[PDB]
Amino acid sequence: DAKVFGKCEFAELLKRDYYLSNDDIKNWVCIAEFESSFNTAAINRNRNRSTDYGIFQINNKYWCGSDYGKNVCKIPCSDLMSDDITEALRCAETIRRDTERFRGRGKGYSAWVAYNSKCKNRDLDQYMAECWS
Repeated sequence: DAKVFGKCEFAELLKRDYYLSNDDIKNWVCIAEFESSFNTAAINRNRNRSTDYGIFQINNKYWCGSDYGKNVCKIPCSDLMSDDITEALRCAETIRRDTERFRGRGKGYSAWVAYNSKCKNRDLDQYMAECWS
C-alpha cells in the first residue's frame, strides 16, 4: 500500500525533516490535501496524453520524465510517486520557483489548480489550527 499521510502528519513531516517555514508548510499541506488527499501514489491520466504524479500531482509535459514533453526537474516521474517525498518536494519548489519567475513575486503556487480554487487568499493559519493548536 502506497503512503497516504494524515494532514497533521504531513505538516509535522515538512517541519521535522525538511525545516520548512510555516508559510511553506500551510501552503504545501493545503495543495496536497486538494490535489491528492495526501496520497503519494495518486496518478491522473489526462485527455491531452499527459499524466499528473504523486501527492503534488506534477505533470509529465514540463516537470518530470525523459520520454514525454520536457523534464525541468530532471527526474523520472516515478520518483514523484514514492513513500519518500524528498523529490516531490524538491520538484514542487522548482515549479514554485519557475512560476514565480514568470508570473511575479508571491505567485509561485498559482501553478496548482487546487491552490487557485482552495488555498489562495484563505486563512491557512485557521486551516492549520487543528495541527498547530
